[PDB]
Amino acid sequence: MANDQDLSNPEYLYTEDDINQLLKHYLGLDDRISIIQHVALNESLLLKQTLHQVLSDIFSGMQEKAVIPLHTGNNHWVAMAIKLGMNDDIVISYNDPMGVSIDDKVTLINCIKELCPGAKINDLQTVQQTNVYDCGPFVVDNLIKMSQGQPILSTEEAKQQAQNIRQSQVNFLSENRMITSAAAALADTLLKNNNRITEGVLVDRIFDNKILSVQEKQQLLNNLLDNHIKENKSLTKESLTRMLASTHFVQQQANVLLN
Amino acid sequence: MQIFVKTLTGKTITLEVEPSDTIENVKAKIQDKEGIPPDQQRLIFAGKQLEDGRTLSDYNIQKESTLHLVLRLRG
Repeated sequence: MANDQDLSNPEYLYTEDDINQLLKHYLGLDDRISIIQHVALNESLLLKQTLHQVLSDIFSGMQEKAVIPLHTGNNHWVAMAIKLGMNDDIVISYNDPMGVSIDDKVTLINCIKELCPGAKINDLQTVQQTNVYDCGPFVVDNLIKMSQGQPILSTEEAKQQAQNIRQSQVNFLSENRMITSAAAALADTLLKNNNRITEGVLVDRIFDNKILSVQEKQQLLNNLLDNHIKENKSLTKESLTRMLASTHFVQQQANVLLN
Repeated sequence: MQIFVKTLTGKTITLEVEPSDTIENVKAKIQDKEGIPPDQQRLIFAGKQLEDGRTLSDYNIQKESTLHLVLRLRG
C-alpha cells in the first residue's frame, strides 16, 4: 500500500472510489437514488450522456433523485444533486466547497441548458473547504444533506465540523476496507481457479466448503438468498466480492474471516 | 495510475495499475473484472503485443494510456 492511502493522515485525499463507497453507505439502502460514480468536467460527451440518463430516469419515474460528485480538477469535486421539486420541475442543487459559482463551470452549464433549459438551478454557493484536502469530506456531506432535503453546512459550521465529518467518514472507510478484504478472501476460496461462476455453482461451493461451519454456511446462504440466487447469474471475482461484502455475514465476521 | 483497455464491443475498461505490474498481473485484473481467462487475452499497446513476463514500464505505458484487448477464438 502507498503512503497516500493512510486514513490516519488528517490530510488524506479522498479518491473517486472513497466518495462512491461513502454515498452508497449513507444513501444506498434507498434503491430509488442514483449514485453516480465517475463523471468529470473534462468529459463533455460522457457528462452529457450521464446527465441525460439521470434526467430521463427522474422524468420517467424510475428514480426519484440522484447524487453526482462531479470531478472538476485536482482533488476537487463539486456536489450536484437532482430531484423532483413541488411544481413539476426538475431541481438541480449545486455547491462547490470552494464557493465558486456554477457559472464558472461553463461546460457544465452549457450541458444543462442543452439538456434541460427548463430545470431550476439552486447554486448554494457556500464556502466550506478551507484547505486543499477537504473537498472530499464536504462533497460527501453536501450530497447526503441535499438528497435528504436538509441545509448544507454554512461557512462557519463547516469550519467547526470539518474534522468531525472527516473523522466519521474515514471511520467508515476503514471498516469498509476490512469488509472488502474479507469478502475478497472469501470470494477467492469459493471461486477456486475459475474465471466465472454461476450462482448455482456458488451455492454448491458453499455447501461443500470445508472451512466454514454449518452455522456460518447457513447465515451466508440466507443472506445471499434474500437478494440474489434468482436467475443463476454468472459472477466474476469482482461481482462476487461485491455480493459477499454486502452480506450481514461478512460484515459481522470480517475479522474472523481474515485471521 | 489509471489506464484504459478498449474492447471490440466498444466498451472501455478502466484499470488501476502500477508501472511495476507485470502484463500477467494486468490480465489477472481483466479476469477479475470481466471474467475473461488470461490465456484468452492478447493485449496491445500502440502497435506492440504485450508479453506476459514484462512489466508495464517495459512498454512505456503512461497515466491514461489506452490498451487494446483482443480475445482468442476457439483454443
